[PDB]
Amino acid sequence: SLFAATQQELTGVKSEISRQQQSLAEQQKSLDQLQQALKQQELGINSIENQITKTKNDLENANRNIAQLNSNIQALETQKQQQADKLERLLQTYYLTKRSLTNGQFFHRSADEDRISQYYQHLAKSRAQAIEALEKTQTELNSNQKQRQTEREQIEKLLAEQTQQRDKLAKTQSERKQTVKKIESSISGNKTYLAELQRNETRLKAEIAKAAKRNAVLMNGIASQRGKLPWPLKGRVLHNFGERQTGQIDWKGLVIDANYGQEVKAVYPGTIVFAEYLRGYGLVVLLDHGKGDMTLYGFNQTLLKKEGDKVTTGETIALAGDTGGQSRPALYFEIRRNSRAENPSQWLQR
Amino acid sequence: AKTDSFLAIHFKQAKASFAALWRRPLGNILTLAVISMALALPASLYLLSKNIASVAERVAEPSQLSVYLHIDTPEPRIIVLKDDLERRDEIAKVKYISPQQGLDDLSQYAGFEQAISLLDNATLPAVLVVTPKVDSREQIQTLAKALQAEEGVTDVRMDEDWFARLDAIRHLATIVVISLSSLMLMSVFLIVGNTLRFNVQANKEEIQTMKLIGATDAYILRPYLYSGMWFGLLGAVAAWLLTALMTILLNGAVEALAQLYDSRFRLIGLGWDESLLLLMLGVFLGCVAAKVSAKRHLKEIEPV
Amino acid sequence: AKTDSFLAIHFKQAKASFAALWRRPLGNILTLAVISMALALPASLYLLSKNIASVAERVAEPSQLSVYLHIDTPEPRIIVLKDDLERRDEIAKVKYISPQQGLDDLSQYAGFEQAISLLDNATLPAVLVVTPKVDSREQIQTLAKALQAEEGVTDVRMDEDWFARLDAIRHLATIVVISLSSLMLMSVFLIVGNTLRFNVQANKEEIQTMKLIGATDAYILRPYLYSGMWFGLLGAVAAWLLTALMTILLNGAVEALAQLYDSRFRLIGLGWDESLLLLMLGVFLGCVAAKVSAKRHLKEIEPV
Amino acid sequence: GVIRFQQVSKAYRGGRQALQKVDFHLRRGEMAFLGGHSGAGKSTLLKLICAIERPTDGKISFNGHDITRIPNKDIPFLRRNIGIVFQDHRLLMDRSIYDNVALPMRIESISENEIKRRVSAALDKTGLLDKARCLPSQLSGGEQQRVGIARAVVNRPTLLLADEPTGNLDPELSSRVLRLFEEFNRAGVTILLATHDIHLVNSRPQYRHLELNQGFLSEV
Amino acid sequence: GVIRFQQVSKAYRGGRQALQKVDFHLRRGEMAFLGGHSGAGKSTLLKLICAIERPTDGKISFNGHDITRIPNKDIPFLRRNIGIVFQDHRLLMDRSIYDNVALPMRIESISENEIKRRVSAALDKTGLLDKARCLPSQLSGGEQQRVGIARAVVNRPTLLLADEPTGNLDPELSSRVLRLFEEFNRAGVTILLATHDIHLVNSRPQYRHLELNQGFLSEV
Ligand SMILES: Nc1ncnc2c1ncn2[C@@H]1O[C@H](COP(=O)(O)OP(=O)(O)O)[C@@H](O)[C@H]1O
Ligand SMILES: Nc1ncnc2c1ncn2[C@@H]1O[C@H](COP(=O)(O)OP(=O)(O)O)[C@@H](O)[C@H]1O
Ligand SMILES: [Mg+2]
Ligand SMILES: [Mg+2]
Repeated sequence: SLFAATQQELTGVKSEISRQQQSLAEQQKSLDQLQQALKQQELGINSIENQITKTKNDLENANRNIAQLNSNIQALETQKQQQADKLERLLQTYYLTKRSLTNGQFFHRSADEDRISQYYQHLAKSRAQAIEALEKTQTELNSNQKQRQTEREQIEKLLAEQTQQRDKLAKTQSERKQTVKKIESSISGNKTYLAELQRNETRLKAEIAKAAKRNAVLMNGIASQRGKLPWPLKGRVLHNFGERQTGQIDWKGLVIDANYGQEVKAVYPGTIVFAEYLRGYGLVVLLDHGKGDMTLYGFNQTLLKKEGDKVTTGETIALAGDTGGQSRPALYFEIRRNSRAENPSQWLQR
Repeated sequence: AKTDSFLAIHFKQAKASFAALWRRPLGNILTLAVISMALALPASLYLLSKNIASVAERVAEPSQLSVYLHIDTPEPRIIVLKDDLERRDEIAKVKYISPQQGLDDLSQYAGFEQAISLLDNATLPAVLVVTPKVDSREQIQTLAKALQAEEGVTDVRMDEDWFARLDAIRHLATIVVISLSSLMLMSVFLIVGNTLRFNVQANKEEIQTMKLIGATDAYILRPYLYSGMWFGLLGAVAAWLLTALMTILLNGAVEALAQLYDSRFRLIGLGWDESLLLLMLGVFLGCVAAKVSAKRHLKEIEPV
Repeated sequence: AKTDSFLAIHFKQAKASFAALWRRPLGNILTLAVISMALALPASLYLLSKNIASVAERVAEPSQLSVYLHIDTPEPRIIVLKDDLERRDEIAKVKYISPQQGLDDLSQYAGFEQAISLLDNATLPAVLVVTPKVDSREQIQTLAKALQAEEGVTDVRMDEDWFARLDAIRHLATIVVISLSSLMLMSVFLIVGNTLRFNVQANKEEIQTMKLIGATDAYILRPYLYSGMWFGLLGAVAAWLLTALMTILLNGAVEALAQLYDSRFRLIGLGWDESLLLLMLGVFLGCVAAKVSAKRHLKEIEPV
Repeated sequence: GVIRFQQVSKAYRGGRQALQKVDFHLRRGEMAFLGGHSGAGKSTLLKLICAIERPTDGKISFNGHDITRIPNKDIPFLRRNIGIVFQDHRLLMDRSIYDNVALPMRIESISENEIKRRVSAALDKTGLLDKARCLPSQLSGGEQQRVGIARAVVNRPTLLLADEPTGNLDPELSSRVLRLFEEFNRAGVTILLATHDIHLVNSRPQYRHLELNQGFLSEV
Repeated sequence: GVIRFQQVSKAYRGGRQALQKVDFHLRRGEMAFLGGHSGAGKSTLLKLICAIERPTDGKISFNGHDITRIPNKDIPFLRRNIGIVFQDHRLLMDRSIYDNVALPMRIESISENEIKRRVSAALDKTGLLDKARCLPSQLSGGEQQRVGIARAVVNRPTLLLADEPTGNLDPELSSRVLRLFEEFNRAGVTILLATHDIHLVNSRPQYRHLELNQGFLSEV
C-alpha cells in the first residue's frame, strides 16, 4: 500500500491540475471571448469616429454652398428689384402713350409717322425683352431657392445622422470600459496575466516576422539617425524601456502619455508593413526603414496610413488612443533592429 | 280619288325644283355664282359703313382732356385736388380713375396679363379726366396750360377732336354704299328673271300639254317659284360665306396696320341679326322676281 | 345669178338686227340695263381708285433717306460718324436728331403739351437723315445701305411706301380687283348668253326650215353675232352715262371733304381715251359671248 | 244632254266665218262622226266645245251649265271632264310612256299608288302594258296613237273628242283605232269623232252622222 | 341617174331596222309613188335621200357623186338642189306669203328684183299670185299646201321629194294637188312622191310604182 500512494496522489494532483487547467481553460476562454468582444468594440469606435468626421466634413462642404447660394439669392433679389422698377416705369409710359385706334387717337397731324412708328415698335420690343429677362431671372432665382432649401433639408438629415452616430459612439465607449474592467478583474491572477502577456508578445513577433519577409524595404535604415530621431508625439513618458510591466515581463518599448485624438508623427521615412489591430496592443502601425530597422506605434485610436503606403518624416500616420485595453490614452513606441528590440531613449533626440 | 296633304304637295314641289337645277349645270352654276357675288358686295359695303359709323360715334366725345397725377401723390391729396378742380369754373365735370381701375383697363389689352402678375405691386399714376366747358381749341390750350401749372400734376394729355373730317368721310361712304348697293340689288333682281324666262321657254311643249288638260295656273306656276326660292337661298348663303371670308382678311389687314404702332384694333363683323336679314332679303328678292317674270311670260302661251 | 357683195350683206344684216330689238322691247331693255350696271360698277371703282391715287401723288413727292443708329453707339462717336458722313460724297445735306429731340417729338405726337416725364433719356435711339444727292434712287439706296452696314447701323429705313406694305396693297387690293373683274366678266358673259339662247329658241321653226332648205351655218349664225355686238355697244354707252351721273352725284360730297383739307380737289371723269377702251371691251365681250353661246345652242337643233 | 248648241256662230277677226247657226244635241252614250270637207268647221267645232275659243252669237250648255261666258278661272275644271285626241298624237318625247299616260292624274295631285294602278289598267286596256317603261321614240306610229288615246281616256272623261285621230295611219290601222273607240263607247264614254274620210263613216252606219258643210250643219 | 342606191340599209340605235337591202334607180324626168304601209320605210327613205340621216350599209349616188360620207360642210349645197314637201306644210306664220316663198332665194343672197320676178312667176304658176301679200293664217288648207309646193319648187330643184303631201286634204283637193305635181313633172322636174293611199296610186298607172314592205323594196 505504501508504494501505491505515490501513483494515487499523482491522480489526485492530476485531477486537481486538470480541474485547475479546466478552470484556467474556462477562464482563458472567457478572457478570449472578452478579448474578442473588446476588439469588436474598439474597432466599432474607430469606425464610428471616422463616420462622424466624414459627416462633419460633408456639413462643412454644404456650408460653403449655402453661402454661395445666399450670395446668388442676394444678387438675384437686387436684379429683380431693378428690373421691376424698369418694367414699372416702361408700363407706365405705355399707359401714357397707348394711342388706341378706336378712340380716334391715331395719325397726329403734321408728324413723321414712320419715325414715330419706329419709336413705338422699338419701345414695345424693349418691353418684350425686359419681361422675358425678368421671367428668366425670376425662374432661376426660384429654382435656386428651392434647391437651397433642399440643401438645408439635406443638412438636417446629416445632422440627424451625426447625432445618431454620436450616441452610438458614447454607448460603445461605455461598453469598452466595462469590457476592459471585466478583463482587469479576471486578470487579477498573476499567473493568468503573465501567460496572456507572453502570448501577445509571441503574437507580435510572428506578425513582425511575416511582415519583414513580405516587404524588403530598400531604405538605408535609421542607424545613421541615432540620437536625432524626432519624438513621434509630445507627451510625458509613463513607462521606460526595460521597466517591469508585470511579473517577469519587461516593457520592450517606450510608453508616452498622449491625449485622445493626438496626432502621431512618423520618426523617420519608411514603408508601412502592418496596419492591423493586434491583441494586447490595439491599433499598431509598423514602419520599415530598411536594413532590418523598423519602428512600431501602438495603442493608436485610429490608423490613417494603410499597409504599403509610403510615409515621410514628421507625417501623421495615426492618432493616439487607448486601443489595446489601455485604461488611459497613450502611444506605445518600440524600435526594433534585426528583429531585436532596442531602447527608444537611445534613438530619440534629447 | 285621294289628294295629298296641302304641305305634302308643296314639299314635293320644292324637292323637285331643287333637283331640277342639275338639268343644266353651266348656266345655273354661273347665275348662282353671280347672285352670290352681287349679294356679297353690298354686305361688305354695309360692313365698312357700320364700322365707320361706330368709330365716328366713339370719336363723338367733346375733346375730353386727361390729367395725370404723380404716382406717389397721397389719395387724400388726389381727392382734394379733384374737389378743387370741380369747384373751379370752366370745368364741366371731373372723372377720377383709380390706379387699379387703370390697371384693369391696361390688362384688357393682350400681352399684359403676365407682366402685371409678375410685378409685386403695379402702380399706375392716378389718371383724372376733365371735360372743358368750351370746345374752343384756344380755350382747351389755355386750360391745359393752367392745369400743368396747377402744381399738382405730372403730365397732361389732349385729344385730336377731328369730328368734321370723319363726319365728311362717313357721309361720302354712305352715299357710295347706297349707290353701289342699289345697283347690285337691281342687277341681281333682273338676272334671276331672265333665267326663269329662259327656263319657261325651254319646256314650252310640256306647258302646252298641261294647259290643254285641265291643269290650273297655280300648278304650272309653283315649280318656278320654288326654283327662284332655291336660287335666292343658295345665293344668300354663298354671299354670307364670302362676307365672312372677306371680313377675316380685312381684320387681318387692319391688325397688321395697327401693329405698326403698339396698339391693336379689331373689326366688328356683321351680327347674328344681319345674317338672318340677308337670307330673308335674298329669298324675298328671288321669289318675287321669279313670280313676276314667270307669270308674265306664262300668260303668253296658248295650248293650240 | 346676181349676188350681193361682201359688205352689202353685212350692212343689211347689221341694220336688220338693230331693227329687230324693237320686237321685244322689255326683254331686250332689261338685259341692256343689267349689262350697263354690271359694266358701270367696275368703271366707278376704277374712277375712285384713280382719284385717290392722284390725291396721294399730289400731296407730296419729295425724296429723303433716313438711317437709324444702333443704341450701343455712344454719344461721342455720333459726332465722328456725322463728320464721316459729311466728308463722303452724295451726303451734302444731313440732319441729326438728338435722343432728347426724339423724346420731345414723341411727347408731342401723343398730345402732351410738354415732354412726358418718367421716361428717362434712353427711351429712343439717335436718328440721322440724309438727303438724296444722286437722282438714282436705286444706286443711292444701295450706297446708303452699304454705308449703314459698314457703320453698324441697326436699321436703314429708307423712305418708301410703308402704308402700301405687303399686307393691304399686296393682297387685299389685288383680291378685290380680281373679284370685281370676275363679276364683270361673268355677269356680262352670262346674261348675253341667256338672251341669245332665248332668241334662238323663239326661232326654232324658222331655223329648222332655213337649215332644211340648204342655208349655210354662217348665214344662220351672223344675225345673232350682230345682235350681241349691238348689245355690247349699247351697254357700254349706258355704262358711260351711268358713271358720268355717279360722278355728278358725288361732286358735292367730294367738294365738301376736299375743302376742309388743305388740298383743294375736284372729281375728274373718265378720260376721252378711256371711253374708247370701254366701248372696245363692251363690243368684244358682246361678240365673244354671242358667238360662243349661239353656236353651242345652235348645234343641238336638228331640221326635223 | 252631254252638250247642246243654240244658234251658236263664230266669226274670225279676218272676217271669215267658220260656223253659222249650227245646232245639234248629244245624249249620253251616243257616238257621232261629224263629217266635213277640207274646209268646213270640224276643227273649229272641236276647239269651241272644249272652250279653247269662245263663241260670238249663241250659247253652249255642257250639262245644263252655260259655257258661253265661263270665267277663265273655271276652264281647267271643265277641261278635266273632256278628253281630247289629236292627229299629231302630242307626246312628250323626253318622258316615258308611263309618265305621259300619268300626266292627267298627276295634274290633280293623286297618290302614287292609285296613279300606278289606274295607269296600268288603262295601258292594259289599250294593249300597251308591256311597253309602259319605254320612251315614245321607240314605239311605232300606231303604238303612239294608242298611247295618246290611253292618255286621253285615263281620267274617266265624260265626253271624248277626237280630231281626225287617223290622219297618219293607213286604213289597216284605221280599223283597229276605230274598233278601240267603239269599245270605249261600249264602256259608256260619250264620243264625238271628227273625220273627213267618207269611206270610214260609210263603213259603219249605226252611229248618227252629222255633215258639216261651209259652216252649216245638216244633221242628216 | 338622178339618184341610185347600192344595197343601202339603215339600222336605228334601238335595234329596229327601217331599211334592208333597198336598191332602185331613177332616170331624169321620171315620177314614182313609193307606196308603203303604216310602217315600212317611206319617211326614212325621204330622210336618207336628202342627207338628213346617214346610211350604214350601202352607198348613195346623186349624180355620180357619192353621198355616203358627204362632209357636213357640203350638205347645204346638196340640199339646195332638192326641194322637199311635207304633210305639215311647214310655214312661218309671222311672215307674209311672199316672204315664205322667197326664203330659198334670199338664202342664196340674190338681188331683190330677180327674187321678186321669180317669186311672182312661181306664185302665178301655182295660182296664188293674188294673195302674195297676205299672211298664211288667212289662207285655207289647200292654199297653204300650194304655197308650200311653190316654196319648194321656186329654186329650180333637180329632184322634188314629197312626203305624203295630201295627208290633211280630202280627195277633192288631192286630185288638184296631184295634177299640179303632174304639171311640174311635165315641166321637166323629177319627182318621187311618197304616199300610203293605194287608191290614189291605182288611179294613175302611167308612173312606175315602187312598193316598200317592212324595209324591202319589190320595185313592182
Ligand atoms: N286663226 C284663224 N283666223 C282666221 N281664220 C281662220 C283661223 N283659223 C281657221 N280659220 C278659217 O276658218 C275656217 C274653219 O276651218 P277649219 O274648221 O279649221 O277646217 P278643218 O276642220 O279641216 O281643220 C276655215 O276657212 C279656216 O281657213
Ligand atoms: N328616231 C327613231 N329611232 C328608232 N326607230 C325609229 C325612229 N324613227 C323611226 N323609227 C322606226 O323605224 C321604222 C321606219 O318607219 P317610217 O318609215 O318612219 O314610217 P312612215 O313612212 O309611215 O313615216 C319604223 O318602224 C319606226 O318605228
Ligand atoms: Mg282640221
Ligand atoms: Mg311618215
